[PDB]
Amino acid sequence: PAVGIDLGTTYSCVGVFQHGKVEIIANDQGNRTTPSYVAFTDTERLIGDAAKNQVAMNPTNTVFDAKRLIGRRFDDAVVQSDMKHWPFMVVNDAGRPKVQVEYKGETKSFYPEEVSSMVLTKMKEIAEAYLGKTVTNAVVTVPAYFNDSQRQATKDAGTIAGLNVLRIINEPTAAAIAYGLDKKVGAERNVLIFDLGGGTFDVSILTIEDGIFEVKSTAGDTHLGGEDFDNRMVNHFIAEFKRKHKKDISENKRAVRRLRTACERAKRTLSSSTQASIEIDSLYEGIDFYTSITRARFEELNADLFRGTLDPVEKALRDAKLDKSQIHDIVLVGGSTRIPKIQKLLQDFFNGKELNKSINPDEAVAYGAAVQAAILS
Amino acid sequence: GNSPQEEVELKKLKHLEKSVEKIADQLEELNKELTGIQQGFLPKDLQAEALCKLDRRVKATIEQFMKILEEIDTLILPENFKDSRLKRKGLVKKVQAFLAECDTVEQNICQE
Repeated sequence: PAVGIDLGTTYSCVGVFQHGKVEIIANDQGNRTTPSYVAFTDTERLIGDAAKNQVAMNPTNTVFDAKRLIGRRFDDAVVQSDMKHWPFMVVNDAGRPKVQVEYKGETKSFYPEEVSSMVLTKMKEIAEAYLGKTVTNAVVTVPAYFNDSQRQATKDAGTIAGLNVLRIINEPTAAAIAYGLDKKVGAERNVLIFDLGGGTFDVSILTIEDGIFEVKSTAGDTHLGGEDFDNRMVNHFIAEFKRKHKKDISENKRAVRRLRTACERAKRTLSSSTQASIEIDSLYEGIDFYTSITRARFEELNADLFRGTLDPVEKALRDAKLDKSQIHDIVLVGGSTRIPKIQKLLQDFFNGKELNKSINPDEAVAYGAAVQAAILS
Repeated sequence: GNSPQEEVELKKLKHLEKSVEKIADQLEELNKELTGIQQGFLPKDLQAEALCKLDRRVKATIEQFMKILEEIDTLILPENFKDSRLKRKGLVKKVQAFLAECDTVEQNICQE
Protein backbone atom coordinates (compact mmCIF):
# COMPACT_ATOMS: atom_id res chain seq x y z
CA PRO A 1 0.00 0.00 0.00
CA ALA A 2 1.39 3.47 -0.85
CA VAL A 3 1.70 6.24 1.74
CA GLY A 4 2.03 10.03 1.76
CA ILE A 5 4.97 11.59 3.62
CA ASP A 6 5.25 15.24 4.73
CA LEU A 7 9.01 15.74 5.30
CA GLY A 8 9.14 18.83 7.54
CA THR A 9 12.06 20.90 8.71
CA THR A 10 11.34 19.94 12.31
CA TYR A 11 8.46 17.39 12.15
CA SER A 12 7.35 14.80 9.62
CA CYS A 13 3.98 13.15 9.11
CA VAL A 14 2.89 10.02 7.24
CA GLY A 15 -0.63 9.08 6.21
CA VAL A 16 -2.33 6.26 4.32
CA PHE A 17 -5.55 6.07 2.34
CA GLN A 18 -7.34 2.85 3.30
CA HIS A 19 -10.95 1.74 3.07
CA GLY A 20 -11.83 4.99 1.30
CA LYS A 21 -10.35 6.97 4.21
CA VAL A 22 -7.07 8.63 5.13
CA GLU A 23 -5.33 7.59 8.34
CA ILE A 24 -2.57 9.69 9.84
CA ILE A 25 -0.31 7.05 11.33
CA ALA A 26 0.71 7.47 14.96
CA ASN A 27 4.33 6.56 15.72
CA ASP A 28 5.63 4.23 18.43
CA GLN A 29 5.04 6.95 21.04
CA GLY A 30 1.50 7.64 19.92
CA ASN A 31 2.36 10.90 18.16
CA ARG A 32 0.74 11.63 14.79
CA THR A 33 3.80 13.67 13.78
CA THR A 34 7.44 12.70 14.30
CA PRO A 35 10.44 14.98 14.92
CA SER A 36 12.80 15.24 11.95
CA TYR A 37 15.68 14.57 14.33
CA VAL A 38 18.62 12.16 14.16
CA ALA A 39 20.97 11.73 17.08
CA PHE A 40 24.36 10.02 17.16
CA THR A 41 25.53 8.70 20.51
CA ASP A 42 28.55 6.80 21.70
CA THR A 43 26.50 3.61 21.18
CA GLU A 44 23.55 4.09 18.83
CA ARG A 45 21.71 6.25 16.29
CA LEU A 46 18.29 7.55 17.40
CA ILE A 47 15.57 8.86 15.12
CA GLY A 48 12.38 10.78 15.79
CA ASP A 49 11.02 11.23 19.28
CA ALA A 50 13.94 9.34 20.84
CA ALA A 51 16.30 11.73 19.10
CA LYS A 52 14.48 14.88 20.20
CA ASN A 53 14.16 13.59 23.78
CA GLN A 54 17.93 13.57 24.30
CA VAL A 55 18.79 16.83 22.55
CA ALA A 56 19.48 18.57 25.90
CA MET A 57 21.99 15.84 26.70
CA ASN A 58 23.79 15.70 23.36
CA PRO A 59 23.15 18.96 21.44
CA THR A 60 26.24 18.91 19.22
CA ASN A 61 25.39 15.45 17.85
CA THR A 62 21.64 15.69 17.36
CA VAL A 63 20.72 16.81 13.84
CA PHE A 64 17.51 18.49 12.67
CA ASP A 65 16.66 21.04 9.93
CA ALA A 66 18.31 18.88 7.22
CA LYS A 67 15.54 20.04 4.95
CA ARG A 68 17.26 23.46 5.07
CA LEU A 69 20.52 22.04 3.67
CA ILE A 70 19.25 19.38 1.32
CA GLY A 71 20.20 19.85 -2.31
CA ARG A 72 22.07 23.08 -1.58
CA ARG A 73 25.69 24.09 -2.11
CA PHE A 74 27.83 24.89 0.93
CA ASP A 75 28.35 28.45 -0.24
CA ASP A 76 24.57 28.85 -0.55
CA ALA A 77 23.50 31.93 1.43
CA VAL A 78 20.88 29.95 3.34
CA VAL A 79 23.43 27.39 4.47
CA GLN A 80 26.01 29.95 5.56
CA SER A 81 23.28 31.88 7.39
CA ASP A 82 21.49 28.95 9.05
CA MET A 83 24.58 27.17 10.33
CA LYS A 84 25.28 30.02 12.71
CA HIS A 85 22.19 28.87 14.60
CA TRP A 86 22.85 25.11 14.76
CA PRO A 87 24.55 23.26 17.64
CA PHE A 88 25.97 20.71 15.21
CA MET A 89 28.73 21.34 12.70
CA VAL A 90 28.14 21.79 9.01
CA VAL A 91 31.25 21.27 6.87
CA ASN A 92 32.20 21.73 3.27
CA ASP A 93 32.90 18.71 1.11
CA ALA A 94 33.64 19.93 -2.41
CA GLY A 95 31.05 22.70 -2.34
CA ARG A 96 28.50 20.35 -0.79
CA PRO A 97 27.56 20.59 2.88
CA LYS A 98 27.72 17.66 5.32
CA VAL A 99 26.84 17.60 9.00
CA GLN A 100 29.72 16.48 11.14
CA VAL A 101 29.15 14.63 14.38
CA GLU A 102 30.71 12.26 16.88
CA TYR A 103 29.20 8.81 16.40
CA LYS A 104 30.19 5.66 18.26
CA GLY A 105 33.42 7.28 19.42
CA GLU A 106 34.41 8.42 15.93
CA THR A 107 33.98 11.55 13.83
CA LYS A 108 31.49 10.98 10.99
CA SER A 109 29.86 13.28 8.46
CA PHE A 110 26.66 12.84 6.48
CA TYR A 111 25.13 14.49 3.48
CA PRO A 112 21.74 16.20 4.02
CA GLU A 113 19.97 13.53 1.97
CA GLU A 114 21.50 10.78 4.12
CA VAL A 115 20.15 12.45 7.25
CA SER A 116 16.75 12.85 5.57
CA SER A 117 16.83 9.25 4.36
CA MET A 118 17.21 8.26 8.00
CA VAL A 119 14.07 10.25 8.80
CA LEU A 120 12.30 8.73 5.83
CA THR A 121 13.28 5.24 7.06
CA LYS A 122 11.52 6.03 10.33
CA MET A 123 8.32 7.22 8.62
CA LYS A 124 8.46 4.03 6.50
CA GLU A 125 8.86 1.83 9.57
CA ILE A 126 6.11 3.81 11.34
CA ALA A 127 3.60 3.02 8.60
CA GLU A 128 4.60 -0.67 8.58
CA ALA A 129 4.18 -0.99 12.38
CA TYR A 130 0.68 0.40 11.95
CA LEU A 131 -0.18 -1.61 8.83
CA GLY A 132 1.60 -4.78 9.82
CA LYS A 133 2.63 -4.83 6.15
CA THR A 134 5.66 -3.74 4.08
CA VAL A 135 5.88 -0.23 2.60
CA THR A 136 7.85 0.73 -0.51
CA ASN A 137 5.75 3.24 -2.47
CA ALA A 138 5.24 6.82 -1.38
CA VAL A 139 4.59 10.38 -2.39
CA VAL A 140 6.93 12.81 -0.56
CA THR A 141 6.17 16.54 -0.42
CA VAL A 142 8.44 19.59 -0.69
CA PRO A 143 8.00 23.39 -0.58
CA ALA A 144 6.54 24.95 -3.71
CA TYR A 145 9.78 26.97 -4.09
CA PHE A 146 12.20 24.06 -4.01
CA ASN A 147 14.40 23.80 -7.10
CA ASP A 148 15.58 20.82 -9.20
CA SER A 149 18.59 20.01 -7.03
CA GLN A 150 16.49 20.20 -3.87
CA ARG A 151 13.68 18.11 -5.40
CA GLN A 152 16.10 15.52 -6.63
CA ALA A 153 17.95 15.47 -3.31
CA THR A 154 14.66 14.67 -1.56
CA LYS A 155 13.84 11.96 -4.13
CA ASP A 156 17.32 10.55 -3.47
CA ALA A 157 16.75 10.47 0.30
CA GLY A 158 13.62 8.43 -0.35
CA THR A 159 15.59 6.09 -2.58
CA ILE A 160 18.34 5.61 -0.01
CA ALA A 161 15.60 4.83 2.51
CA GLY A 162 14.61 2.07 0.10
CA LEU A 163 11.44 3.85 -0.95
CA ASN A 164 9.91 4.03 -4.41
CA VAL A 165 9.10 7.72 -4.72
CA LEU A 166 6.05 7.83 -6.96
CA ARG A 167 6.27 11.64 -7.19
CA ILE A 168 7.55 14.74 -5.40
CA ILE A 169 4.61 17.08 -5.03
CA ASN A 170 4.37 20.61 -3.66
CA GLU A 171 3.20 20.93 -0.10
CA PRO A 172 0.51 23.54 -0.82
CA THR A 173 -0.84 21.33 -3.62
CA ALA A 174 -1.16 18.45 -1.14
CA ALA A 175 -3.13 20.69 1.23
CA ALA A 176 -5.46 21.70 -1.61
CA ILE A 177 -5.91 18.07 -2.56
CA ALA A 178 -6.75 17.17 1.03
CA TYR A 179 -9.72 19.52 0.94
CA GLY A 180 -10.54 18.31 -2.58
CA LEU A 181 -10.29 21.77 -4.12
CA ASP A 182 -9.31 19.99 -7.36
CA LYS A 183 -12.67 18.25 -7.62
CA LYS A 184 -14.94 21.24 -7.01
CA VAL A 185 -17.43 22.83 -9.39
CA GLY A 186 -16.89 25.62 -11.91
CA ALA A 187 -13.55 26.27 -13.58
CA GLU A 188 -10.20 27.94 -12.87
CA ARG A 189 -10.06 28.27 -9.08
CA ASN A 190 -7.63 30.54 -7.29
CA VAL A 191 -6.42 29.10 -3.99
CA LEU A 192 -4.19 30.56 -1.32
CA ILE A 193 -2.47 28.29 1.18
CA PHE A 194 -1.41 29.89 4.45
CA ASP A 195 1.28 27.60 5.96
CA LEU A 196 2.58 28.59 9.38
CA GLY A 197 4.08 25.49 11.01
CA GLY A 198 7.27 23.71 11.97
CA GLY A 199 9.38 26.88 12.12
CA THR A 200 8.78 28.14 8.59
CA PHE A 201 6.13 30.37 7.11
CA ASP A 202 5.07 29.88 3.51
CA VAL A 203 2.26 31.43 1.53
CA SER A 204 1.39 29.98 -1.85
CA ILE A 205 -1.22 30.94 -4.42
CA LEU A 206 -2.41 28.22 -6.79
CA THR A 207 -4.66 27.98 -9.83
CA ILE A 208 -6.63 24.78 -10.45
CA GLU A 209 -8.01 24.18 -13.98
CA ASP A 210 -9.76 20.85 -14.64
CA GLY A 211 -7.81 19.33 -11.75
CA ILE A 212 -4.47 20.67 -13.00
CA PHE A 213 -2.28 22.67 -10.60
CA GLU A 214 -0.11 25.67 -11.44
CA VAL A 215 1.79 27.58 -8.75
CA LYS A 216 1.29 31.28 -9.41
CA SER A 217 3.39 32.65 -6.53
CA THR A 218 5.17 31.95 -3.25
CA ALA A 219 6.01 34.23 -0.28
CA GLY A 220 6.98 33.91 3.38
CA ASP A 221 9.50 33.89 6.22
CA THR A 222 11.80 30.86 6.42
CA HIS A 223 12.48 31.26 10.16
CA LEU A 224 9.17 32.06 11.82
CA GLY A 225 6.88 29.97 14.00
CA GLY A 226 5.55 28.99 17.41
CA GLU A 227 8.92 29.19 19.15
CA ASP A 228 9.09 32.93 18.40
CA PHE A 229 5.60 33.44 19.87
CA ASP A 230 6.47 31.37 22.92
CA ASN A 231 9.60 33.40 23.44
CA ARG A 232 7.56 36.60 23.64
CA MET A 233 5.45 35.01 26.41
CA VAL A 234 8.63 33.95 28.15
CA ASN A 235 9.88 37.56 27.88
CA HIS A 236 6.56 38.58 29.40
CA PHE A 237 6.91 36.31 32.43
CA ILE A 238 10.59 37.01 33.02
CA ALA A 239 9.74 40.74 33.26
CA GLU A 240 6.80 39.97 35.55
CA PHE A 241 9.03 37.94 37.85
CA LYS A 242 11.46 40.84 37.92
CA ARG A 243 8.63 43.24 38.84
CA LYS A 244 7.20 41.03 41.58
CA HIS A 245 10.39 39.65 43.09
CA LYS A 246 13.15 41.87 41.78
CA LYS A 247 15.02 38.75 40.67
CA ASP A 248 16.23 37.89 37.19
CA ILE A 249 15.78 34.17 36.37
CA SER A 250 17.12 34.54 32.83
CA GLU A 251 20.61 33.17 33.50
CA ASN A 252 19.36 29.97 35.19
CA LYS A 253 18.75 27.66 32.20
CA ARG A 254 16.56 25.23 34.09
CA ALA A 255 14.25 27.98 35.41
CA VAL A 256 13.95 29.39 31.88
CA ARG A 257 13.22 25.96 30.44
CA ARG A 258 10.44 25.17 32.98
CA LEU A 259 8.98 28.54 32.16
CA ARG A 260 9.26 28.02 28.40
CA THR A 261 7.61 24.61 28.56
CA ALA A 262 4.80 26.07 30.63
CA CYS A 263 4.37 28.88 28.05
CA GLU A 264 4.25 26.51 25.09
CA ARG A 265 1.45 24.70 26.85
CA ALA A 266 -0.38 27.88 27.83
CA LYS A 267 -0.15 29.03 24.20
CA ARG A 268 -1.96 25.86 23.12
CA THR A 269 -4.54 26.54 25.83
CA LEU A 270 -5.10 30.09 24.51
CA SER A 271 -6.13 28.71 21.11
CA SER A 272 -9.32 27.35 22.67
CA SER A 273 -9.70 29.48 25.85
CA THR A 274 -9.31 33.17 26.70
CA GLN A 275 -6.97 32.73 29.66
CA ALA A 276 -4.34 30.23 30.84
CA SER A 277 -2.99 29.58 34.33
CA ILE A 278 0.49 28.45 35.31
CA GLU A 279 1.62 27.05 38.64
CA ILE A 280 5.37 26.49 39.01
CA ASP A 281 6.68 25.71 42.48
CA SER A 282 10.23 26.79 43.44
CA LEU A 283 10.91 28.24 40.00
CA TYR A 284 13.92 30.34 41.05
CA GLU A 285 15.58 30.80 44.44
CA GLY A 286 12.75 28.89 46.10
CA ILE A 287 10.11 31.29 44.77
CA ASP A 288 6.79 29.82 43.60
CA PHE A 289 5.42 31.35 40.39
CA TYR A 290 1.66 31.16 40.12
CA THR A 291 0.25 33.40 37.46
CA SER A 292 -1.99 33.57 34.38
CA ILE A 293 -2.19 35.32 30.99
CA THR A 294 -5.09 36.27 28.72
CA ARG A 295 -5.39 35.64 25.00
CA ALA A 296 -5.40 39.44 24.65
CA ARG A 297 -2.01 39.90 26.24
CA PHE A 298 -0.56 36.95 24.33
CA GLU A 299 -1.54 38.75 21.10
CA GLU A 300 -0.14 42.12 22.19
CA LEU A 301 3.20 40.52 22.97
CA ASN A 302 3.25 39.11 19.39
CA ALA A 303 1.65 42.10 17.61
CA ASP A 304 4.49 42.76 15.15
CA LEU A 305 5.00 39.04 14.46
CA PHE A 306 1.34 38.15 13.79
CA ARG A 307 0.81 41.30 11.70
CA GLY A 308 3.97 40.64 9.73
CA THR A 309 2.53 37.43 8.28
CA LEU A 310 0.36 39.57 6.00
CA ASP A 311 3.48 41.06 4.40
CA PRO A 312 4.05 37.77 2.49
CA VAL A 313 0.36 37.43 1.69
CA GLU A 314 0.07 40.71 -0.19
CA LYS A 315 3.41 40.04 -1.87
CA ALA A 316 2.05 36.68 -3.12
CA LEU A 317 -1.10 38.34 -4.48
CA ARG A 318 1.28 40.90 -5.93
CA ASP A 319 3.40 38.49 -7.96
CA ALA A 320 0.29 36.46 -8.76
CA LYS A 321 -1.03 39.72 -10.23
CA LEU A 322 -4.29 38.88 -8.50
CA ASP A 323 -6.54 40.80 -6.21
CA LYS A 324 -7.47 39.50 -2.77
CA SER A 325 -11.02 39.32 -4.15
CA GLN A 326 -9.95 36.83 -6.86
CA ILE A 327 -8.87 34.14 -4.36
CA HIS A 328 -11.59 31.43 -4.27
CA ASP A 329 -10.36 29.24 -1.40
CA ILE A 330 -8.15 29.77 1.64
CA VAL A 331 -6.48 26.84 3.34
CA LEU A 332 -4.75 26.73 6.71
CA VAL A 333 -1.87 24.33 7.32
CA GLY A 334 0.66 24.36 10.17
CA GLY A 335 0.01 24.30 13.91
CA SER A 336 0.24 28.06 14.43
CA THR A 337 -2.75 28.59 12.18
CA ARG A 338 -4.71 27.33 15.18
CA ILE A 339 -4.07 30.73 16.74
CA PRO A 340 -7.31 32.72 16.43
CA LYS A 341 -5.60 36.10 16.09
CA ILE A 342 -3.88 34.59 13.05
CA GLN A 343 -7.19 33.45 11.59
CA LYS A 344 -8.62 36.96 12.02
CA LEU A 345 -5.76 38.96 10.52
CA LEU A 346 -6.28 36.58 7.59
CA GLN A 347 -10.03 36.11 7.22
CA ASP A 348 -10.46 39.88 7.39
CA PHE A 349 -7.65 40.62 4.95
CA PHE A 350 -9.84 38.62 2.60
CA ASN A 351 -12.81 40.65 3.83
CA GLY A 352 -14.71 37.74 5.40
CA LYS A 353 -14.10 34.68 3.20
CA GLU A 354 -14.51 31.47 5.22
CA LEU A 355 -11.31 29.41 5.59
CA ASN A 356 -10.69 25.69 5.07
CA LYS A 357 -9.47 24.17 8.31
CA SER A 358 -11.52 21.17 9.38
CA ILE A 359 -8.48 18.98 8.72
CA ASN A 360 -5.78 18.95 11.43
CA PRO A 361 -3.36 21.63 10.14
CA ASP A 362 -0.31 19.60 11.21
CA GLU A 363 -1.53 16.76 9.05
CA ALA A 364 -3.13 18.37 6.02
CA VAL A 365 -0.06 18.06 3.82
CA ALA A 366 0.60 14.39 4.61
CA TYR A 367 -3.15 13.84 4.25
CA GLY A 368 -3.16 15.29 0.75
CA ALA A 369 -0.04 13.28 -0.01
CA ALA A 370 -1.77 10.04 1.04
CA VAL A 371 -4.69 10.79 -1.27
CA GLN A 372 -2.29 11.34 -4.14
CA ALA A 373 -0.24 8.28 -3.21
CA ALA A 374 -3.31 6.03 -3.52
CA ILE A 375 -4.35 7.56 -6.85
CA LEU A 376 -0.79 7.08 -8.11
CA SER A 377 -0.08 3.75 -6.41
CA GLY B 1 -13.66 19.14 53.58
CA ASN B 2 -11.50 16.47 51.86
CA SER B 3 -12.83 15.92 48.38
CA PRO B 4 -12.80 12.99 45.93
CA GLN B 5 -11.46 15.39 43.30
CA GLU B 6 -8.28 15.99 45.28
CA GLU B 7 -7.75 12.19 45.39
CA VAL B 8 -7.46 12.22 41.63
CA GLU B 9 -4.68 14.83 41.98
CA LEU B 10 -2.95 13.00 44.81
CA LYS B 11 -2.75 9.89 42.69
CA LYS B 12 -0.98 11.82 39.92
CA LEU B 13 1.54 13.04 42.47
CA LYS B 14 2.07 9.52 43.85
CA HIS B 15 2.93 8.21 40.36
CA LEU B 16 5.33 11.12 39.91
CA GLU B 17 6.76 10.37 43.35
CA LYS B 18 7.42 6.75 42.22
CA SER B 19 9.07 7.93 39.01
CA VAL B 20 11.35 10.15 41.06
CA GLU B 21 12.28 7.23 43.31
CA LYS B 22 13.37 5.30 40.17
CA ILE B 23 15.54 8.12 38.88
CA ALA B 24 17.00 8.50 42.36
CA ASP B 25 18.05 4.83 42.32
CA GLN B 26 19.90 5.41 39.07
CA LEU B 27 21.62 8.39 40.67
CA GLU B 28 22.68 6.13 43.54
CA GLU B 29 23.86 3.40 41.10
CA LEU B 30 25.68 6.19 39.33
CA ASN B 31 27.25 7.31 42.61
CA LYS B 32 28.47 3.81 43.49
CA GLU B 33 30.03 3.52 40.02
CA LEU B 34 31.65 6.92 40.61
CA THR B 35 33.23 5.87 43.89
CA GLY B 36 34.13 2.50 42.38
CA ILE B 37 36.10 4.31 39.68
CA GLN B 38 37.70 6.66 42.22
CA GLN B 39 38.63 3.57 44.24
CA GLY B 40 39.71 1.63 41.16
CA PHE B 41 43.16 0.61 39.98
CA LEU B 42 42.75 2.41 36.64
CA PRO B 43 45.71 4.63 35.78
CA LYS B 44 44.92 8.28 36.66
CA ASP B 45 44.42 9.03 32.95
CA LEU B 46 42.12 6.09 32.00
CA GLN B 47 40.40 6.81 35.30
CA ALA B 48 39.72 10.44 34.45
CA GLU B 49 38.51 8.87 31.20
CA ALA B 50 36.11 6.39 32.85
CA LEU B 51 34.79 9.27 34.94
CA CYS B 52 34.12 11.58 32.05
CA LYS B 53 32.78 8.38 30.54
CA LEU B 54 30.03 8.68 33.19
CA ASP B 55 29.07 12.07 31.79
CA ARG B 56 26.37 10.64 29.58
CA ARG B 57 24.62 8.97 32.50
CA VAL B 58 24.60 12.00 34.80
CA LYS B 59 23.20 14.14 31.96
CA ALA B 60 20.54 11.51 31.35
CA THR B 61 19.62 11.52 35.05
CA ILE B 62 19.44 15.33 35.07
CA GLU B 63 17.20 15.25 32.01
CA GLN B 64 14.81 12.73 33.60
CA PHE B 65 14.46 14.90 36.71
CA MET B 66 13.78 17.93 34.46
CA LYS B 67 11.02 16.06 32.64
CA ILE B 68 9.46 15.21 35.98
CA LEU B 69 9.51 18.90 37.00
CA GLU B 70 7.88 19.77 33.66
CA GLU B 71 5.19 17.22 34.30
CA ILE B 72 4.59 18.49 37.90
CA ASP B 73 4.34 22.00 36.35
CA THR B 74 1.24 21.02 34.35
CA LEU B 75 -0.79 20.60 37.54
CA ILE B 76 -3.18 23.26 38.75
CA LEU B 77 -4.04 22.83 42.40
CA PRO B 78 -6.78 25.00 44.00
CA GLU B 79 -5.99 26.75 47.26
CA ASN B 80 -8.30 24.37 49.14
CA PHE B 81 -6.36 21.26 47.99
CA LYS B 82 -3.88 21.87 50.77
CA ASP B 83 -2.65 18.29 50.97
CA SER B 84 -2.13 18.18 47.18
CA ARG B 85 -0.30 21.53 47.25
CA LEU B 86 1.97 20.38 50.06
CA LYS B 87 2.67 17.14 48.25
CA ARG B 88 3.58 19.03 45.08
CA LYS B 89 5.96 21.37 46.98
CA GLY B 90 7.64 18.52 48.79
CA LEU B 91 8.23 16.58 45.55
CA VAL B 92 9.65 19.59 43.66
CA LYS B 93 12.06 20.32 46.53
CA LYS B 94 13.18 16.66 46.62
CA VAL B 95 13.78 16.70 42.86
CA GLN B 96 15.67 19.97 43.13
CA ALA B 97 17.86 18.53 45.88
CA PHE B 98 18.59 15.50 43.63
CA LEU B 99 19.45 17.91 40.81
CA ALA B 100 21.93 19.66 43.09
CA GLU B 101 23.63 16.30 43.80
CA CYS B 102 23.78 15.63 40.06
CA ASP B 103 25.48 18.97 39.60
CA THR B 104 28.00 18.03 42.28
CA VAL B 105 28.76 14.89 40.21
CA GLU B 106 29.17 16.96 37.05
CA GLN B 107 31.70 19.01 39.09
CA ASN B 108 33.83 15.94 39.80
CA ILE B 109 33.98 14.53 36.25
CA CYS B 110 35.43 15.76 32.96
CA GLN B 111 37.37 18.08 35.32
CA GLU B 112 34.55 20.30 36.65
